[PDB]
Amino acid sequence: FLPFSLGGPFRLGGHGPSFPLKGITEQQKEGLEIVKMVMISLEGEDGLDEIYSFSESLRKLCVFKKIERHS
Amino acid sequence: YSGRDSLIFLVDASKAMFESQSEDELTPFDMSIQCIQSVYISKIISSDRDLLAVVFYGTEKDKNSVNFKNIYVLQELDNPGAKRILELDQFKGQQGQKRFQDMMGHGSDYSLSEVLWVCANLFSDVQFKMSHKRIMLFTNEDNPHGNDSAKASRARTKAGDLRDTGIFLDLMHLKKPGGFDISLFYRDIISSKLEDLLRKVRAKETRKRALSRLKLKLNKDIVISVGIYNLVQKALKPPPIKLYRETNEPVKTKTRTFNTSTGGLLLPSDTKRSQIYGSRQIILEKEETEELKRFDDPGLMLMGFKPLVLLKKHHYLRPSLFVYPEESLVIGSSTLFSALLIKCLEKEVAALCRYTPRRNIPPYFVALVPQEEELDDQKIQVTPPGFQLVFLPFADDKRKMPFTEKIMATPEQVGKMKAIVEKLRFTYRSDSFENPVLQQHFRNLEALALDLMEPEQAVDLTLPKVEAMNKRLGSLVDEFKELVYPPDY
DNA sequence: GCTAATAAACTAAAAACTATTATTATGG
DNA sequence: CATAATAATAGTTTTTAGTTTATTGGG
Repeated sequence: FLPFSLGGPFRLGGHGPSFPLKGITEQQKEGLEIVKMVMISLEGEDGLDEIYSFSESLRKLCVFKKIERHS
Repeated sequence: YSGRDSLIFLVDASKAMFESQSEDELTPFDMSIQCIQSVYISKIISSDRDLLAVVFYGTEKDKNSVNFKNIYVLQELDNPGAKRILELDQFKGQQGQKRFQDMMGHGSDYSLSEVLWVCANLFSDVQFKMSHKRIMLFTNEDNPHGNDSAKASRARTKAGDLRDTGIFLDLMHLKKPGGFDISLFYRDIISSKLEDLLRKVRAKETRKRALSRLKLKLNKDIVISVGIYNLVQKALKPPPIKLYRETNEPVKTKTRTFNTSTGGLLLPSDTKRSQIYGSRQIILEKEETEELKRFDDPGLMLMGFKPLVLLKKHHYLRPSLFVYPEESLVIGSSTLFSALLIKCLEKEVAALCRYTPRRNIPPYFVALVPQEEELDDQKIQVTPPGFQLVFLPFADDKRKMPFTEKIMATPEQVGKMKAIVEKLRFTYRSDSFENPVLQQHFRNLEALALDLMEPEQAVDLTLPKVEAMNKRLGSLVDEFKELVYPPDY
């Protein structure tokens, strides 16, 4: 997960559209390239349902996901 | 708004009320008693905020407050009771008629002005607010005024007096039902219900007052005074009343906290709320818990307008309610709200809002479907225009279902059951069913309150029939049933 | 191969309407 | 610092959100 946010763009105090990416460490770019070339073929069924993002996880108890057992 | 409704029963008792009346069945007295008993039962099961009374004109042994002649009062204005039912049923049937003759007789002179006098006195007797007053009078006389015209004039004057006071009287054919042969004289200034009263439909309560006069705050500046009106409530039996076995005495229930450690008593202040999570015993305060339940002030903060497409049948919550403007502390709300309501054809886009019905409770987002003015040609406004209080379920309100998938079936079975369900058509009526449990409970109450031998088991429309729909559909239900290996084991 | 998420009461329910009694702003 | 006063406070009842009974449930 990138340290920054991923992905009404401004309803109440939203995130920026984009950030510079050519000014970051080349090692970080290499790592991002490696992880993306490993991940484009495999992301996970949860991500197919909904991806745990940097901001969505922070905002709410998304990974908590309160729910009862099978009816 | 409270107020008691009154209905007074007047019946002839001189000579024509205990006769065959060109029939072979019982006298008019017997089923008149049956009808008033039925209305007693209906009122008891319907509402206890009403008073009823019984008076007989034509009297050999007078008993009334003013002590006139040929005026006898049996039961005054009062809430109906089981002892009233016993008193009434003591004079039912032929045995009741002869008991009445033994203790009351028959054959006196009617005095209509005196009847109006005593009924007005009875109305003056009650100290409660009279929301509505009504008089019913049933007799075999279409015009009992062959006597002196002075009595007729006095009766007309008294009728005018009570009409000015607000009293209304009812009379309808008993001797010759049908034909408009009744009220030869009473048709002047006085204006079949036998089956309706005898139907004694019960197990229906009545609304007394609305609730929750809240504010429609479209912003932080402007508000609209409205009142949320209920239209459906899940009825249930009245709560049981704890009683003493020996004396049938009400019990002063007294629940309290206690400690076996010292034998003393704990106040509601020093008893702290507690929770268990992980490796800690979380302790909380009652007032802290109440504040936790508190989110904001009650009100309707408008959130926007959402097109009437997001609402889905499979997305449903606690019942929706009705909203009507209520100009009591904010004026101009009614006119603006009405302007909004009439503009609904363009306003198919439903209003969006978050609802806080009362204080210190979390709000739920609720859409506002504009209700229409479904006026009827009979000048009946069913569901006047307003807004539906449809509750929007939260993300946690959905339980996950298995993802098993099924593909489209063959259309021939689809067509055969299409014909099946088309032939087996049921004309749905909204007011066509009653809860069997509640009505059965009412039957038990009305049964195990009198000296009734065995209870009546009212037949409900809820119970499915065994073959009536089968013959309404025919044998094609099995003839068309060509499914191979039915799942029956 | 002995621990059910059920829903009947759990428990005591933040409610107004229509009815009277304590304060005053004032005669003195 | 008085008295033909006066009213803005209270008080009874409707109806929702709290919790116990009971039945499908294994290492």
